[PDB]
Amino acid sequence: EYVFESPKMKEILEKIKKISCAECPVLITGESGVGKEVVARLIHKLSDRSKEPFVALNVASIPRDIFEAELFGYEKGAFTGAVSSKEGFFELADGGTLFLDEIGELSLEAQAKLLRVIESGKFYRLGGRKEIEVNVRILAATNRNIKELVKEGKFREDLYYRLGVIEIEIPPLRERKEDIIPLANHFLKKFSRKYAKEVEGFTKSAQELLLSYPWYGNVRELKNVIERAVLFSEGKFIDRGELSCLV
Amino acid sequence: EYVFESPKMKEILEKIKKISCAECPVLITGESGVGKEVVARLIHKLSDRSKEPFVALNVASIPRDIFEAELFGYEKGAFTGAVSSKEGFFELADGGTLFLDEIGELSLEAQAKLLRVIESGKFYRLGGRKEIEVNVRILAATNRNIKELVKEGKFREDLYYRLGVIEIEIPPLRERKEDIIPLANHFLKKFSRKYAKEVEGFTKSAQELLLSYPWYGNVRELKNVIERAVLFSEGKFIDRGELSCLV
Amino acid sequence: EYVFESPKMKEILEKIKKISCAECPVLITGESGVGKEVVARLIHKLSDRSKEPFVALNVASIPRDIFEAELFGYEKGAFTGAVSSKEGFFELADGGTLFLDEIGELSLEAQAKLLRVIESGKFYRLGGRKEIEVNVRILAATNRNIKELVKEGKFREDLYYRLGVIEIEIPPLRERKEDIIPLANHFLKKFSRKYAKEVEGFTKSAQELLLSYPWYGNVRELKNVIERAVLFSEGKFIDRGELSCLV
Amino acid sequence: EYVFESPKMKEILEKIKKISCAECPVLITGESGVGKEVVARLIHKLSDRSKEPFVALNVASIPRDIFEAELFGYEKGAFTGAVSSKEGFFELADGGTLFLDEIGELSLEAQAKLLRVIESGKFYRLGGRKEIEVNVRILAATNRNIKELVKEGKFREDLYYRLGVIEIEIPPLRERKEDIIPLANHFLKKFSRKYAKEVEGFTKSAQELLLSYPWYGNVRELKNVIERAVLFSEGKFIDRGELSCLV
Amino acid sequence: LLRREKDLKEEEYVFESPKMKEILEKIKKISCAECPVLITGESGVGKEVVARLIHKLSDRSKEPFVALNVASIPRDIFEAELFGYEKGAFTGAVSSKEGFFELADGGTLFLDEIGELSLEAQAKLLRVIESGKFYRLGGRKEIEVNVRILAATNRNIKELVKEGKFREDLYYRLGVIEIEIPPLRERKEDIIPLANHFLKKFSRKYAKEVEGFTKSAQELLLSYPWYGNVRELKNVIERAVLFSEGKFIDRGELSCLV
Amino acid sequence: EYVFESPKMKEILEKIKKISCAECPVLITGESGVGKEVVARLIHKLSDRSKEPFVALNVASIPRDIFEAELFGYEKGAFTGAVSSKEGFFELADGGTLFLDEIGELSLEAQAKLLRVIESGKFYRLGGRKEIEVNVRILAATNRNIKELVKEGKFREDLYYRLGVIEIEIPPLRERKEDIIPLANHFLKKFSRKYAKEVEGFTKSAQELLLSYPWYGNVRELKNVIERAVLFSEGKFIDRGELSCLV
Ligand SMILES: Nc1ncnc2c1ncn2[C@@H]1O[C@H](COP(=O)(O)OP(=O)(O)O)[C@@H](O)[C@H]1O
Ligand SMILES: [Mg+2]
Ligand SMILES: [Mg+2]
Ligand SMILES: [Mg+2]
Ligand SMILES: [Mg+2]
Ligand SMILES: [Mg+2]
Ligand SMILES: [Mg+2]
Repeated sequence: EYVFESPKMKEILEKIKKISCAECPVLITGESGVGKEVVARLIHKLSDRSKEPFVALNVASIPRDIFEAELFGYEKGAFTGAVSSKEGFFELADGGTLFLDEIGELSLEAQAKLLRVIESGKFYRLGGRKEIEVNVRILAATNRNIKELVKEGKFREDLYYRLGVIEIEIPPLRERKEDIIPLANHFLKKFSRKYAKEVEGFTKSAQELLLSYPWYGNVRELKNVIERAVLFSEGKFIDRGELSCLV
Repeated sequence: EYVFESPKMKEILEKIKKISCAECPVLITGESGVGKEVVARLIHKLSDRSKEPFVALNVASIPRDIFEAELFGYEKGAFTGAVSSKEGFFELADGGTLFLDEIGELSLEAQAKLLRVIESGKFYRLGGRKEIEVNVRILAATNRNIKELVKEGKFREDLYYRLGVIEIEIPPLRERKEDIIPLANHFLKKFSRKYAKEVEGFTKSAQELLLSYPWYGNVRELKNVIERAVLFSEGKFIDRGELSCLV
Repeated sequence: EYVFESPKMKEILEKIKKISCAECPVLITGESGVGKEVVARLIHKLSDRSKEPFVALNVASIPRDIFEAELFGYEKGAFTGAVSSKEGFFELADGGTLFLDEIGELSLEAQAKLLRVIESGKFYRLGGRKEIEVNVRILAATNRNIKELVKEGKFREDLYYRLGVIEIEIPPLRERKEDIIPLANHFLKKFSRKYAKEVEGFTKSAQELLLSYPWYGNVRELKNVIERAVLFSEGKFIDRGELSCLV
Repeated sequence: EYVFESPKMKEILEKIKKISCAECPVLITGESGVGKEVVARLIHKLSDRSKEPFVALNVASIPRDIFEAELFGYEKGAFTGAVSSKEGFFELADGGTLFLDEIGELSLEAQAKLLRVIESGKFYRLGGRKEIEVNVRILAATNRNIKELVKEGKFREDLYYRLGVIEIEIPPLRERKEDIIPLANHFLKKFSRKYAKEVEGFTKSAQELLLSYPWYGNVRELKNVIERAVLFSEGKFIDRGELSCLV
Repeated sequence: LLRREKDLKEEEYVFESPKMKEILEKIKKISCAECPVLITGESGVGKEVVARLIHKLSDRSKEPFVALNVASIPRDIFEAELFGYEKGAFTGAVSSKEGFFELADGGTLFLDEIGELSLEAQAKLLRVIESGKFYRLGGRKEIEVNVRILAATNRNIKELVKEGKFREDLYYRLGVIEIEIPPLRERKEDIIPLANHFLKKFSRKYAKEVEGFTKSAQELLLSYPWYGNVRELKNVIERAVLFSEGKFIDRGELSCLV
Repeated sequence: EYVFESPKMKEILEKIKKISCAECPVLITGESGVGKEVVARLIHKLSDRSKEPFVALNVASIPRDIFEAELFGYEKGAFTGAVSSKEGFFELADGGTLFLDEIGELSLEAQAKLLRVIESGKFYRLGGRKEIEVNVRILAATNRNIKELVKEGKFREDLYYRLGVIEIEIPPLRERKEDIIPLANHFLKKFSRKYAKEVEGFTKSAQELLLSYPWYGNVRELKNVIERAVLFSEGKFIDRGELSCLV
């Protein structure tokens, strides 16, 4: 029910469908709020692994101190914790796909811990003495410029080229004008339902404006703008005037 | 109890009643001491959740070390934490409202931690392997210009669009002259009673001064000036002369 | 046992007596050694709260790391913190008065933490989920000019309006000529007693020069100068010569 | 075993004996190696506390992170302060004398922490709820020009007036010619004893040179020069030639 | 065979120079001395060797010799690893721990690359160097230890003092005895004996047939103003032996090295 | 299985064969991605220690805070953190060979710490009082010309003399014409195998681009472009079109 229109955005859809079967690293890039999360969620859904669990993690929100332990896991006892052994996030995602959003904001110290893990697909639980092997597809996302961080010495060069084997860029909305209106309508359906309103669609006078506003917040800002409009709506349609106070 | 007399403020008064039913995040701006907290607490009382918990947080007062742990919560066995597991502030506010005050003073590193939590209402407990989802309405406030801070790279662009579903600016007092006297009189009533004094109201010449002093501290300054005035009053009324030493 | 002889100090002394019933924060300013500390104790003794605890604190002296914990207090578990629950200085002063000297030396980042505590008198213990409310009258003092610093952006504007309910400035010593001699005798009386000397009073020639001194160190400097002078005293009276080497 | 043959140092010696009874802080200044430590160590021996504790401290050797803790002391709790409670240096010096060497090397921010402690002799232990009071004589030393530092804003004026009750200036060695030879013989005595040598005294020509030698390092340099000579000595006396080589 | 290993006779060492011969004698005089020593010179001149030697000829030769790169100590634990620390006062460890100073008690302490220290860091050592006294971190008992200090730097230290880049008061604590090591280019006599010594060592390890140098080669070595000094030589000789074929080395083999 | 064709690449292999017995540090120079690690990795395989461990490390990438700890290792405690004892990379490489990558990108300050370690192979564990001694062969790499860099004061002169015994450069690619083609095919074999593809070899049209030289990223770019090309391959042979699409 989602929207893929325009020559630019439709082209990406083909790329994704072909790599659905692949076991190899993925690097997703673009501004935040362009729909990168949907794509990340989509690759898993379209893959040979569609029925398995999808584990969402906000990286960098993990403290550096428990990062390795909280991720890879630990056994019973073994450096003053609990009594019983506890699974790590990788083993829970074993056979599945793990999505790390905003990887580019990760600390230099933490990257090194997962670094050796990337190539071997093997690791040691903290305090565990038996090497474990798991099968996990890695997905990554960031709203920032990764190319820059490497040049600034803020990002390891070797990690970029390992994850950046395949790189998929999402362009902003201002470079996809054809996609604007169909999306706006999709949100109307959702918001009209939520707040139980009588709204149907937008007047043409309103529609012309969206194209001239170069949308710095992309999809994420739009979704918010519509939600505002539906709430203050009176009739079933929204005029340019109701947007004017919004802009 | 609460005072709104003004063109500017009455417009806002209407705005709140419509989102009383709304489930989405709110971002309040204005100088500090214009009543941002009153607005935040009021939305809750006027909403359908008015009977549920309301959690007030300074968020600048939170220590960096426990920031992650004290917020989301943890399961027993996170690097020798306690014995027992403890819920987080998000879980405590479930069904209720969570207010993050003076958010604009937060460091970029910390802002990012909150990213996945706001929109999805989902997160992971520390040491927990089970994804938790809770229902909490989020309000935020700051006394600085956040739109400018983003442009200066001092505040995350992606976080702004998550909280900024609704944006409400509070105008200063000098742009609300009609609010001055009602506010001034209301504060006097409580203080005269509290400190058991004989004071009732203001002389005409005194009232004229309040209108001419362009109030840089806004409403918060007013309350104090009356409190200063009430304590030193002799007769039942306050003249312009008694204010002269205060201004 | 305290000395107030002067037009300047007697006027202020009256103000203190009038606010004895008031429950609100006070801001003391002045050069170092002018008695800013004395007033803070005096307000307490003359107020209705005079019989309850008076807590003296160098706020600048609080290390940043435990700054939050030592102030608000904490529950048992805090990253292997203690065993037992412990109250903070705000809770310790409940029903009493809390005196923060050198408020002006705090970093902008740290000041932000104190905001909700000052006005609401409310906070959350560390690891505690129940909002606590305390009753504390706040007294503050600083050797800096706050009105200037705010304009220089070196001090939070919003915090000033929270603490600044009552503002007391106080003049240096050179602008109080009447206090010099009465004070000098008290210290001489004190030190002659302490150090068992034969000294009684001052020669006429000595006294005239002393009054014409700029006194950058104010009363504290006097106390030191008398202590220095008494030790080297020979006769029962002190001449201009023993003081002359200091000026 | 200490040497004072100079007119200036003899006057100071008298000055010291008169102030032996005082309980108040002393500030010693001068070039390094002029004997600032012997005087400080001596005053204790001549005071009423000569049998009481003498605490020697390099305030510069205290690391920034525990500066607060190592000084005031701490209770089991607080930091993750492990298990045992520990006294602070101030509690250690109660009834005794506290010697702070190289006070002049403190960072302006750090100076402020000890401020209330110096004058009041009062503080709170870390995690402690009972105010502790001690009676401590404070001694301080610096190799820097302190009068200058205040004027440049590099040293707080407020601390100076707390510490600066008694100020003792030690002149360099080049301004005490009378002290040179008596000192030299004493140093000759010790090293001749330690290294079991045959040396007795100086040639007439050599002694003259020492007097014309602008000692920049003062006594500390002399001691070293003597130590070199005793080691390399052959006969019972040292000629100008043995010194000519140095340097 | 590899790098003796039972070291009967010997690692030995070469001193044939007038300057170095004079310095060797000076050392013999301080064998009884308990006082700090300051060694200066270009890099690779044997400053470490002298330091190890002063220890060997002293009365403390049988007691501990603590070798330390001070520059390598982290700023954060610098105070702690040095003076030592008690059970608390950090979030450090559990148990109390001795410092390197307390470890060298009765012995000799060698501080290498002292000249690279930051002014903030130098000030901390003051009471410890001259008085030999300090307080352990979190400790309330004043500790007193007996330690002879040796120091080294590859820079000009008097210069640093005059430039305000090195604390003056500290200089007079360490600088009781000061030893300036001249470079090799000012010791011409040491050149040939050294090269021969290195050649023999490497010939054994890497089993080659080389014995000595041609007359033409020796001339070049003398005209090479050795900016890396002996350390450069040791490397240069080691380089030649591996690539050596016959028993002698000509000037041609050196040209690619210089 | 490594590819050496060009005369430059073939001659160097012979040089190594002679020094296989040598135990001394090595200095490798050339552009990034020229095979410095492979040359280095081969040397180990050819050495007397070839059967012992080989430790690869990027030095410039280590964070300053843990730089010392991860390198020398540490005993339990002696740090704020670190429950567990840790071997260092030096001790981990004991009896083996240690490869330091991108030394030329290392901070000047960090270089000074390594001095005694390189030549003497001795150090003290962090918090350990027992001296550690190891037998380790040194390998070094840089993307810059070091002899020049020292003269610019960007690299310590004394450290160079430790690593710079033998200096061997490598041409990037452009002076090796013969190595280009054999390499590309070698990867096709692995990548066709790894991802189970139908690919066999390259068409003549593909090769024409390969002969169009300008590889600014040298060999490192090649491996990635081929890895990229194989995934996007359609037929059993690859035309210029999938390669043309990148650069
Ligand atoms: N047969 C080969 N195929 C691909 N790459 C090779 C081959 N032989 C050597 N290399 C190159 O060896 C290099 C090893 O990395 P290196 O260039 O030493 O690191 P840096 O780029 O940091 O100098 C790789 O970049 C790789 O391209
Ligand atoms: Mg995202
Ligand atoms: Mg607020
Ligand atoms: Mg004060
Ligand atoms: Mg001193
Ligand atoms: Mg050296
Ligand atoms: Mg490399």
